[PDB]
Amino acid sequence: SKKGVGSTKNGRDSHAKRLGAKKADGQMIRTGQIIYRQRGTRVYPGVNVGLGSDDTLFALSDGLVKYQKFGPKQGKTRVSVVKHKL
Amino acid sequence: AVKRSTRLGCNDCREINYLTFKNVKKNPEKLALNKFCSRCRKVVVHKEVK
Amino acid sequence: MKTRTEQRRLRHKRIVKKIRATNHDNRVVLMVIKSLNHISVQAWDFSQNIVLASSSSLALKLKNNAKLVGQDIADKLVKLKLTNVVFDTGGSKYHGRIAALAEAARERGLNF
Amino acid sequence: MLQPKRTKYRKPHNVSYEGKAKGNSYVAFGEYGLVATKGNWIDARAIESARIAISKCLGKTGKMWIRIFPHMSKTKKPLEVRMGSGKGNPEFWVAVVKQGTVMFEVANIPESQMIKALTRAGHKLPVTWKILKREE
Amino acid sequence: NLKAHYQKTIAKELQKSFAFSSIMQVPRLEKIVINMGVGDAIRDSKFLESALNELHLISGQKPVATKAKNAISTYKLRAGQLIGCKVTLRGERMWAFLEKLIYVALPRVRDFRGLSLKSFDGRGNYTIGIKEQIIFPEIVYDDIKRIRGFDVTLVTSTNKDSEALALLRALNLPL
Amino acid sequence: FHFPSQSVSFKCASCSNSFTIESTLKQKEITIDICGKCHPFYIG
RNA sequence: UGGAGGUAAAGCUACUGAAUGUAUGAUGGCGCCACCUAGGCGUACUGAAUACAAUUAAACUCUGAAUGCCAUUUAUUUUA
RNA sequence: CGGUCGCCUCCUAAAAGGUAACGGAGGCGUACAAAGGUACCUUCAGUACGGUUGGAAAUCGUAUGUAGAGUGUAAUGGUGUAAGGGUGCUUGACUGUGAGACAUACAGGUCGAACAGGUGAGAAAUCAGGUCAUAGUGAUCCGGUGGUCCAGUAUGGAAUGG
RNA sequence: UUUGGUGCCCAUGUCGCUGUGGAAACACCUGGUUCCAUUUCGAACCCAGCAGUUAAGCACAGUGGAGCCGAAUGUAGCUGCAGUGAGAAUAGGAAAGCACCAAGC
RNA sequence: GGUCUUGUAGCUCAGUCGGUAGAGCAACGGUCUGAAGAACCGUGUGUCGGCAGUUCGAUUCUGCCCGAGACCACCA
Ligand SMILES: [Mg+2]
Ligand SMILES: [Mg+2]
Ligand SMILES: [Mg+2]
Ligand SMILES: [Mg+2]
Ligand SMILES: [Mg+2]
Ligand SMILES: [Mg+2]
Ligand SMILES: [Mg+2]
Ligand SMILES: [Zn+2]
Repeated sequence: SKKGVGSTKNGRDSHAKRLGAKKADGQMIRTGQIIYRQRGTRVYPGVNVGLGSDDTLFALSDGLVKYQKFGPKQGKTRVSVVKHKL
Repeated sequence: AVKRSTRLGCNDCREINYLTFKNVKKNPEKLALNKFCSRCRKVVVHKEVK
Repeated sequence: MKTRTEQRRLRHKRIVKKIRATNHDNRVVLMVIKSLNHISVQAWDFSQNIVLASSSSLALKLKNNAKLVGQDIADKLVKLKLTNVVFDTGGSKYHGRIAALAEAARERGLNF
Repeated sequence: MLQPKRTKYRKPHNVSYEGKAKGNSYVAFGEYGLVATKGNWIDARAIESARIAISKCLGKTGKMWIRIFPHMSKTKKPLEVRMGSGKGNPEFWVAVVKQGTVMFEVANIPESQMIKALTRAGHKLPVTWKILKREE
Repeated sequence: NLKAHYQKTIAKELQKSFAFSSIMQVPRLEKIVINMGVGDAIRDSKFLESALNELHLISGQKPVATKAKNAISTYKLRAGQLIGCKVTLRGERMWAFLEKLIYVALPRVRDFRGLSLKSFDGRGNYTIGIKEQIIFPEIVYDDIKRIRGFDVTLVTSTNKDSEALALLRALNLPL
Repeated sequence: FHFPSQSVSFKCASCSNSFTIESTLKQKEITIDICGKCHPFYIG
């Protein structure tokens, strides 16, 4: 004997934007390529790297990429591009 | 939807170059801006155009 | 709340953060510092964390109005063939003694 | 009946109970406690039954301490219904018990009285209990 | 002016009174602030204009109108609707106002028997509750629609209250 | 840039003294009834 | 070899909720007087906040792996 | 039958990304001539004490207070010298572009160095191609309007199109 | 080496408590007449001056009171039953450190 | 068993998406009257079903619970 059901009311969700880490350490990158995609500055910009309107990190010059910690209790993070020894 | 948009127009060449947004209900004063007008090739005072 | 000098230190921290964040080039900064007695200046070069040249009212001068600290440091910088700097108001305001110093520096070939 | 007064969410997920007794591992207040030897979900009704049993067989001489508490809720789809179409309503609270947690403990009364009271209480709980004395 | 007598006698006599051996370890009075708290202007009692007028007349220091730092649902005050009034005065105006008050206004009060029993905050500061505006000579019979008082403060250059008592007593303040 | 207050003088009615530092000088050399050194707290 | 990460776990005076015992207990329930309007005594009890000891959590985190992932070097192999 | 049909936030999602259910929880179809750009100046909420109106809680003053405050807005992340608060000037809430990347079946979506023109703030450095970030959206087809260094069925026009 | 200034770091860099000193400097400090400034005001900013100052800031010594840091051992999780290695607690550490410039040394 | 609707003064019914509770009679007082009705004058009462949120003060805007009311439910 079937009965009455319904009113789930909770069947919605949004598309998952692929924020994360697009470039790990030791990678060759050319200016314009984006290192880190995030929402809010979970990773601060170091030297020779830029911060877009969407808070997308992107390099300003060609070289290796380095991550590094800082902050009150070693919790904050900078990502920076180190030049070649040219 | 709500038709909150509006168009800006030059007062020398009378083109409708720009488009912007404006809430008529709160500020009814017609916009008086001065942006770069391509045809005039300088900065020209723009007024709202219906 | 502060001691009339802690605010100056905080302001200088603000401004040095600004230059260290905005200076794409390696232009040597020109940090002027203001004391109630007199004034002194050093040329700090970043990306190296050293001082290239410095000057002060302690070059046998009295209290300050004595813009010679502009000309002498300009001489040192032009000898080091830099002659293009970003100015820094320390924690003070660009006015009075600081303005006179900056004009003296600019008039003798500095690029700012 | 032990029960949280109010909560944030009404339909939480089930909480596993197969571990080695994170927290509540050792006796802390009395000289004799009850320790489980097989983790299982024990609801508030069994808790109240054990509590009233210990209270009735204790007397006006000592104290009894309860350690666990039914924080987690639990759902039960009503009778005679196909599955799907949402999640069932909450019916009964339940205290998660991992194997090796002191949960009941009494004091200030003869030793054989702790033994008999804890054995009386242990037969109401599904878990296989075990008597434990407080360390020195 | 009061400063005349102040660094004529009071500074050095307090210096010798307490074991300081430092001329300016003596307390110095830093500032007085003025407040009246015009709450009857929920939206319009008088637009506060008249009260601003007497607070301007009492001292050339231009009164400043304060903004509501929060919002209260009990009243018709919600994040703004500027209320109150503050006047901070220092320098020679400070001493002028101090003598004018202590030698004209409080003796003109209904019964100025005494004060200063416990009104210290506990960190070398004191506040006087003024009952009415008409108490002061720098005001006419005509005034705001209602008769409001003032809230003044006396902040010292120190925190322990012993020399606060010493300084206030030494300038002939009623206790 | 404000009301031009000046060194307005006072006139004590009982203490036979005067005060003149700065005040609203529209009525310079004004009279005061309750003298400064007349209140019971001040004197008495 | 370097790095990102916040899961397993663990902890809750490290925050948000829930919550155990003890100590001081704001508050209130009760009775109580005297007060017609301010308060006092204990408060079978409800119990703020603090302290000590013990807890719980997919949508709690002061913390926190291994595996996995990304990149790179060496060595080997295949023309994918 | 009932409920749902697109987009955004978290959890399920097993520490890169991705991952379904008529799974658990919420919002959106915006707002702002300033809540933008810029120079300068400034930094919490609560609590304690003091102070007439005025009270538990208005304003004010002094300490304490690592954030429990704020950020137009649901959720998350971030943010105590900021991205929070105020002041002066202002429209870069520009034109023409765009190497290079992100995600991708396609259509579409996002970030963006750098160049030229001409501006605004600032002494200058520098900054400004909307807002702390993520939702605030609709393909063609058809027709309507403005401009038009285009065509005009033999030619000059015009209708009509691009 | 001392002092002053600044930069990089980020509490083992804090918040306190008791003392010591200012030669040069550093600060208070003296006034608003000038540039400039206050939703108001020489408070702050900015001027031009050093009469006094060890008071405070500042620096140097001691202080483990709070906060921060935290071994080794064992244990929880893993990952093919050995390695793997936490968290919590604990001994304990801890009164910042690194550099350049300027005067006296 | 589900999806909606409603709960307001003593009663029966109204209340700009936010700053707001309104009628008639019921109850009280006086007048008329031998007294009672009827009638005339004044009156009086209101915290919006109970618990939770957004809120610039939520009866008003949303959620849960309680109560009742409605068109409907074993294959068809
Ligand atoms: Mg776990
Ligand atoms: Mg904004
Ligand atoms: Mg902005
Ligand atoms: Mg926005
Ligand atoms: Mg033809
Ligand atoms: Mg033709
Ligand atoms: Mg055409
Ligand atoms: Zn034009």
